[PDB]
Amino acid sequence: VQIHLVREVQEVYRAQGVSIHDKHIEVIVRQMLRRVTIIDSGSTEFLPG
Amino acid sequence: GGYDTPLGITNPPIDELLDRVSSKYALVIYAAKRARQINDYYNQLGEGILEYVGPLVEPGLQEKPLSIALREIHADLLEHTEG
Amino acid sequence: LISQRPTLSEDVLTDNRSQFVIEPLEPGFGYTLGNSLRRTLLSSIPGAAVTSIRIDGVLHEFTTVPGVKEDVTEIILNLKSLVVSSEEDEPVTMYLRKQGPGEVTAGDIVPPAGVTVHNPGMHIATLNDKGKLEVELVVERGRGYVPAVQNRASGAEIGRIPVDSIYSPVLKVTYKVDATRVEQRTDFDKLILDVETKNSISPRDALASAGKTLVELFGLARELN
Amino acid sequence: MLISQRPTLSEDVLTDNRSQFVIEPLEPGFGYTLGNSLRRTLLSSIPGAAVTSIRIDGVLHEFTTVPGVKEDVTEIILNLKSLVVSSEEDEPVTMYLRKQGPGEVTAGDIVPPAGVTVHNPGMHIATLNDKGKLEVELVVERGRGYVPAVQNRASGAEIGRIPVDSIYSPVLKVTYKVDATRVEQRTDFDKLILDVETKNSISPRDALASAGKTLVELFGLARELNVEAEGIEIGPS
Amino acid sequence: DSEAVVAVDAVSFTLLQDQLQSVLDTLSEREAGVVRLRFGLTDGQPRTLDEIGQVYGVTRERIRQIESKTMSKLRHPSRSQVLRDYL
Amino acid sequence: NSVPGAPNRVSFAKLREPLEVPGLLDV
Amino acid sequence: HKRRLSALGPGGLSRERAGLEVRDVHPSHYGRMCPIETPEGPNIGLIGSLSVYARVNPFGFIETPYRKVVDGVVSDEIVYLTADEEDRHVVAQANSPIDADGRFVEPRVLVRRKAGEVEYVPSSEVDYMDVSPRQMVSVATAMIPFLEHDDANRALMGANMQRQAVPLVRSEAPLVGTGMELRAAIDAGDVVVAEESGVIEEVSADYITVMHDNGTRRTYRMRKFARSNHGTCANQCPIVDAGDRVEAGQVIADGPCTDDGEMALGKNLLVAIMPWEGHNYEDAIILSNRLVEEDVLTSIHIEEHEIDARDTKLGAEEITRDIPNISDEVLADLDERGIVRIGAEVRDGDILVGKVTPKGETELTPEERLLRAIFGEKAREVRDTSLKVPHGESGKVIGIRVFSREDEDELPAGVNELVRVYVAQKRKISDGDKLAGRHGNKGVIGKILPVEDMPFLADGTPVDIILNTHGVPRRMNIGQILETHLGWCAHSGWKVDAAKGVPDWAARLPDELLEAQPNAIVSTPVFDGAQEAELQGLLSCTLPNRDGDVLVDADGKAMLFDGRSGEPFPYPVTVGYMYIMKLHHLVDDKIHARSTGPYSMITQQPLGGKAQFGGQRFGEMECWAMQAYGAAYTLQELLTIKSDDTVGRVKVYEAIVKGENIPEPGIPESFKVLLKELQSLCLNVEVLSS
Amino acid sequence: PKLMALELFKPFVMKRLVDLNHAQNIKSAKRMVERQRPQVWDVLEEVIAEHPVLLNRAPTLHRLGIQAFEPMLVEGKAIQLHPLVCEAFNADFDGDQMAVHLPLSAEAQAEARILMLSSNNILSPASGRPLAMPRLDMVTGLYYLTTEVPGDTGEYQPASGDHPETGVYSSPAEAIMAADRGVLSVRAKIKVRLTQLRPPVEIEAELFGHSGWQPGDAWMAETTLGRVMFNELLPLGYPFVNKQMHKKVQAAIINDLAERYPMIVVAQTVDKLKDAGFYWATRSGVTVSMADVLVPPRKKEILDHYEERADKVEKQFQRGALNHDERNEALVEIWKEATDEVGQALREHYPDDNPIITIVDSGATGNFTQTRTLAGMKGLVTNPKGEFIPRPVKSSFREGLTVLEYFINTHGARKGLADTALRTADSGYLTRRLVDVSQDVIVREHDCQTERGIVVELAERAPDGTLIRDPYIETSAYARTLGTDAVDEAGNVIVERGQDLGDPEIDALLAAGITQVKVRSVLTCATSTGVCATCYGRSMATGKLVDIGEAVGIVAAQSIGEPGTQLTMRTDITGGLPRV
Amino acid sequence: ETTRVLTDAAINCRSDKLNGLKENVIIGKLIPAGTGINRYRNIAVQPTEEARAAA
Ligand SMILES: [Mg+2]
Ligand SMILES: [Zn+2]
Repeated sequence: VQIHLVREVQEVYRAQGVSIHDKHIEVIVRQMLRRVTIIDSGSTEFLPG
Repeated sequence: GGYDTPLGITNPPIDELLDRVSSKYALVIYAAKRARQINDYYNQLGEGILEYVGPLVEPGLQEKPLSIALREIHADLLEHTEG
Repeated sequence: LISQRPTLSEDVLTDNRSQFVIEPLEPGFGYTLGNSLRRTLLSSIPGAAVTSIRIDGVLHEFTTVPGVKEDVTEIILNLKSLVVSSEEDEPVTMYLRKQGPGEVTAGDIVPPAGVTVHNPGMHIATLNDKGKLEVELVVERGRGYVPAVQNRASGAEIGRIPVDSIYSPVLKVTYKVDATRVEQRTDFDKLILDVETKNSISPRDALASAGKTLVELFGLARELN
Repeated sequence: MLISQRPTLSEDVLTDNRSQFVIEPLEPGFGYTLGNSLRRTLLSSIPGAAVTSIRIDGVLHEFTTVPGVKEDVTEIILNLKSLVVSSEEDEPVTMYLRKQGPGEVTAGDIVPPAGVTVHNPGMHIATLNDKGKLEVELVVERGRGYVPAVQNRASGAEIGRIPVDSIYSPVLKVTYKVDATRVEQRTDFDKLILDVETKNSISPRDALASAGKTLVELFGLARELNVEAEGIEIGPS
Repeated sequence: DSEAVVAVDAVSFTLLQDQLQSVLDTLSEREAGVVRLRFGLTDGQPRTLDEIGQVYGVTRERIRQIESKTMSKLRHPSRSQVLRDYL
Repeated sequence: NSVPGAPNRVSFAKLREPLEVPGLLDV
Repeated sequence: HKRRLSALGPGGLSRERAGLEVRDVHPSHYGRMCPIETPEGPNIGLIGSLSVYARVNPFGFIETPYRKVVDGVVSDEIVYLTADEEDRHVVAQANSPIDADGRFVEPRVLVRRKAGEVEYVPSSEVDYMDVSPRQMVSVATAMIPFLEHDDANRALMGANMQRQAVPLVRSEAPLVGTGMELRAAIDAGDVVVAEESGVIEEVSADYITVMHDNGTRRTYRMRKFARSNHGTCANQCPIVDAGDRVEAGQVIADGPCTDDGEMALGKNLLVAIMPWEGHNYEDAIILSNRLVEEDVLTSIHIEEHEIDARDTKLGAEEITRDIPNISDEVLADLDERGIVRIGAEVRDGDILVGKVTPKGETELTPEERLLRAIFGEKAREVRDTSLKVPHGESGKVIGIRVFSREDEDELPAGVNELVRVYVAQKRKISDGDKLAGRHGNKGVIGKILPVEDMPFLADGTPVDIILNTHGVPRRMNIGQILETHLGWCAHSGWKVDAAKGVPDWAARLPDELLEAQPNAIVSTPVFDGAQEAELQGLLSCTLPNRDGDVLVDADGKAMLFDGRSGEPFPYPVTVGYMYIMKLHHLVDDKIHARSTGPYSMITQQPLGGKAQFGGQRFGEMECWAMQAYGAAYTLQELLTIKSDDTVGRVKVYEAIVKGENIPEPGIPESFKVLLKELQSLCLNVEVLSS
Repeated sequence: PKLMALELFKPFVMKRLVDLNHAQNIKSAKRMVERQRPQVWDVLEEVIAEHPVLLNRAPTLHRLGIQAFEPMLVEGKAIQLHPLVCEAFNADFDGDQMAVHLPLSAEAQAEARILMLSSNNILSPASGRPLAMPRLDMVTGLYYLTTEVPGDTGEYQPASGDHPETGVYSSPAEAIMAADRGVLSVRAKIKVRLTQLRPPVEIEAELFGHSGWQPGDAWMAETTLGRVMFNELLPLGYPFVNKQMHKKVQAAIINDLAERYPMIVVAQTVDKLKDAGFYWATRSGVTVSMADVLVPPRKKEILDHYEERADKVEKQFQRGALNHDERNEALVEIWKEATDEVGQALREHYPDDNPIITIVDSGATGNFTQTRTLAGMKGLVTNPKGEFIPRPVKSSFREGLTVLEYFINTHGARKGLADTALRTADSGYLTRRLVDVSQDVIVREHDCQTERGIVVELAERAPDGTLIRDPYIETSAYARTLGTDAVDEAGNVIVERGQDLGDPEIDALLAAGITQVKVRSVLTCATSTGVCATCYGRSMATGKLVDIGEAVGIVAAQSIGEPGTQLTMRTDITGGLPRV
Repeated sequence: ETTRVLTDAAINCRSDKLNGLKENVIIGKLIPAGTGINRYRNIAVQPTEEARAAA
């Protein structure tokens, strides 16, 4: 999904012919994929969902 | 290195300045604390002598203290420790 | 090697405009000499023009006078077209009274000694039976262009009306060259210069003063050792 | 009237012969009035001497290369073209350089007649190999400015004589610009900066002095119509 | 906000205080003490003639004589040209 | 035309309009 | 500003509620609302203007004239149809070959169907034809010559900037025009019109008395130097002489931007289209100095200042000369009872109305007390709030209108004396001011050169402005080039030498266009104007100035000489006469500065706008920019000790004056306001040390 | 403007003219300022000199909206901006306004002087291309200065027998003298003998092999005089160029000269290019006259040939052979074919020295479609809904449109302009959201020291079998630091772990014949709070490695949502800014 | 969404640590990026001893 997001945004910006280096988009996508979800509480403090 | 001579705000060249310090942020704080030292020297000159010293290179006719600081940096007349 | 120093003859066309021709010159030089004389003549010939006026019935520039067809700023824009040539360098004054109907030409102006008006046929304003126009005019030597000097900067009163002055006796200047430039390398330019002055001074005198200013500024670079 | 400020003239000596004059301040805009005129005068009014044409043994129509030497014809020509030479005799005088044996011909090899002189005898011109003898004749006169390679007005009166250019002027490159010194107290005057580079015949200072003399004659021609006309006098110095 | 600190009258007032202390130090010591106590320049409490004569141990007429003499000294323009521009 | 003290401004109009321009402040 | 259609208002949609589909041009707008003219801000399509020929249906619809045509015979019965019958029927074009009888010529005719479709109907079903061309277009947009060549964006900009010109002091008519300069000036109202015919009795600069043919006389008063609603002059000078006979419906007196009846929004300037020395770089414009010297572009601006002498709790205010501490130097201009004298020139900060209020009793500072003790000047319990002319303004004083309670004038409650002082200056044209032609080609003034370093022709005539080339081909507005060539043709005057018949281009020209005079006025209507073959034909024969000298050849270019260096330019350059305006975006209305000024009330930021001092909003995106540089100290500066650190600002100013170091910044004030608001919303907010 | 600087610097000038005894105290100094007594200007010069100011321009789209310039006093009341920052400020001179700020403290002046100065910010933050590059006018000027005209005055011809070659020139000084005399054109092909310019790599390896140092050596070259005068602008170490200065060529030159030389050399070189570009833009003679807008002569035949096909499609619709939409589609395709043919004939008709095609083919401004709509055919104009109107417009703007054609063009014009306004609002809002998303990605450590990292496509394999270069390498491969090494066919290492991986090492990898490198990224930097430095790679603004204080999230967010605005749409996939 | 963010932060008693980037802009102290971080904000700058002795 990192490869997918970077390719899919840069497809648009190359279609307009705008040079953006990928590390900017990678900085943003790295902020997107921080968190994880709780499907099982284990037994410690984490509410499911 | 065959650059034509600078003038005004850009003397000394920043690319020769950057070889002295690690990054340019250190260059900024280094120059600014030296310029405040020079300003405190000019203010505390009328009373008795205290720990401040400088300008260590000879200044101009009317020269701003930050330019004196940066020319001292380019002249290799100071040192510093970071945090 | 040509060892013939250049000359200058003259060609009169009208009373106010005449052509000057300089030959032979070095090649690749005529346009430059012509532009040098053009930038001198069209910028820095000393002359004289009206500087400030004072109508009795007004207090400022943005008003009207009872009787006249035009208003005060139109009178300003008409008197800014006058031509006048002084002799002495102090600011002299000339006067203008007019009563009753009729066109007011510039020939109605009575000047003092030394100054003269070179076009009496200028429409200035026109009047009627109720009309009464009465104005003095300050005439002053100078050169180049100047904007209107401030009323507050001088010690002048409320009746003072400052006008922009244009001290320029020249009116239009052009030239053209006729480079022979034969294949036998005995090449020379031919500067046919053209001057139209605005009937203040003669084109001969304008070019003579331009030559004097250039001789003065090139004595700067000459006198070294 | 008054100039209201006297302009000056000072130079910054860069090399031995390459200067930089400044003139300050003027009236706006006099810098362009006199800088371009001064440039044209420096390039095209100082007398001087150069080579007009040469002729060479061994070469008649193979204008590519000379036998017996290394360097081809056009390299010899554009080495001879950059040759400082002074003269007094106004007629085209001839000079001979001539040298047998392998080695490097220099500018001091040439044997000048009465009056003409070379101002850089330690200049490389050509190399010879294996007992060759080079013998070229020069045709040196004096003149003004820059002439092109003058086409031969004769067809074959001298069949070997091939024409070249002639850089007559002792100056080589002059460029200039203006500036805007002291806009507030003086209402935006100007500053002319020159960059003259001469050959080693004359100094740039004497070049600029001689050009000022020719210009002050050339505008004194226009002054001498009505001498008592009021102008702008700078005054005393 | 027409009651906010104008930020130029404040620095003018500080410069007024510095110059005024200098000019009052140009005199002698009893004189400047009388002026400072008479006009409250040391605490903001304006001491009057009897308190000043008490804290100096003299009579109030002597205090008024010193007051008149010093205020005559200050109206001399050599002690006044540096203060004339402060109105 | 149809305005009496008009300046004489020559037109390049190949056509002819039947209707005049109306009374521009009628709205 | 009349004839304006505005789709926003009470009962109408607002701009946030505005969709994109209402802003387009539906094909029913043709002849009912102009597609060009609309404000180019965030109002594009919400505000429009009526068509030229449009007329309002009694139910509030927009009718449109049409020439009805019966059986292929174009009649003259003009029938107004609204947009429904515009959809029922079918509509032809006015630039169609009518064969002088009402008959069409070719059967395949352009036409418009109901849904905006464009077809080739046979010429038998056409039942309506347009009344003229230029029917679709507004009033202002129909004053653009060669409009049909320009792109709609730049034509839109030209129509929105033709309404922004200022009235010059001279107001010369344009050479190349439309029909809409005369009609849309005598219908504009600001021209005095001879009501009923007759002869002139008495003229002045102030009134005209006509003599009607039957006994009566009538004085038309002028309006000299009246202030408009945007500070511009409104002079009316007469154009008739004392013996002239006038007719009814004749122009008798020009208005602000009029000239012999017709509109004059600018002047006729010699233009050239080379890029010169980078001063005409990216829409910038250079000018001659002749425009500054001869007062070609020069507008009179009139500014209204106002003060009232009102009542108060402590007492009553008073307009008087007894002001407080103020050298009798600045009290020279003021009269004996307050206000200045008429004609005294003022500068920024001068006194206009001496007006002083009571203050009450406030205890002094002791240093001030002893200064009053030394110098003997009293307490002066009144406090001076005089009418000072604000910063960066000057000029003469035309007129002083004063009211009073003592004259029993209508004044609001608690006001004793009102006075208004009209100040006026005469702005020269200056670098930075905004100029534009009639084609949307705006651009500030880059540099006013002297007259000698300007590219002059072979006849020694300098050009006056120099536009740039690179703005022409990429903005699709070659209407300025066609205007330039036709303007040179009308300046010099042509003569088609029809010796052996008429030449092939000039066949369908009207008569008395075969020759023309110098400075002769011409006009192209909008959608039927100068053809390009006709422009080549006029530009071919363009009779010489004074000598035998055709300065501009058949291509439309000329050999300019460089005024600065002196050499001729190696390539011929386009020259001509273009009609350009002076826009109302002058520099003096825009330049602003603030070191320390007024402050806001609740929060303690600096205030806003040029009316006060105010600072510029160092907004959020600029905070992002200086974060992205990493400049942390300057961000701390600009957000604490320049805006809100209330005790910090005076320490900064004091340390600057004393030449010390700038102190360390404290907490901003708006954070503390935020803190007390959050504590007001029952949220326990607390700062924790460690 | 001095009337503005006198109010910005009012406490500074107040202190200074107290210090020069021009005022008794501060209050007389303030009154002396407010009356503007003319020695305040002489004091104002001294308080201005070496004290930078900031120049905001709203809307500040990206990082270069605020720069720090040294001020100088100017007659008049309008701020004079240098022309080479128009591209960063997005500032035409239609009446734009800029805000001057004023840094105060020593830290603020140092930050303005060192970080935010103009000459220290040449490149983009996004892609590292220069924004001090000389655009527009200047570029045209240089183009005409380095273009080459065959058959021009004073060429080098080697014709002999009767006369020698008459093409050689011993020095560019002599060449300039022969250009001021009317013998040499600037743009003719001659053979100069240079002594101050470095020859290209092949001629250097030919004449000198290894160490031709240029200030003494002499070497001949067949170029034009314009290219010699052009290469005198560039520094001494830079080789000879000898091409035609297209805008991409100038971009590549400034990118090379910024990547290899110090910054001050880049600033002085860019200034020299600006001066030469303007001075030869005046002489290029680029004008616009209607005699210079030539119409294509074969246009009427092309319009008739496609008019017949339009007529046959309309006839087949009228005879019921196809429905309403398919005839619209057939007409749309026919008139697209017509537009293409008219544009092709227009392209082959013009000369090269036609200024309208010269401006375009130099690369200065404007695409070819604008020339096609100046002369030839406008083509298809859109609906208010978005479809194509099937009529279409068949007149150029030189010929002048008719009423209905102009009324059709108004639809697309107003649609485009309103769409431009709304997008902006949306692009600025997207930037506003992204800044708050990545506000906490700042570079904390020098090195995470992981070994994870992405792979790069990097010049995919040809089917016949070569290394065809992947076109989008400069966005996807450069300015990155390898975690692994480059080895091939059990050979040696090529590029070791942790190298900047610029142009020469990419050339080395493609020469050695590998396709996939495993490189680091800010996706797999294993530091806790924000990225390390070596995962972020080269900072695109400096050209060196990123510092240990940068707020790279803000630079990332600004470079993404900066170039929006201009991001149209298309003719049910979303395909523009709403897709992003 | 300031109301909902504020009310559920108030419920959670969620203490800010001011370690971010908008917060130091808000409360006026020095931001932790560029010249604000303690690697550059705490530089000790003294004259070198050789030039001190020569001074
Ligand atoms: Mg703009
Ligand atoms: Zn990492």
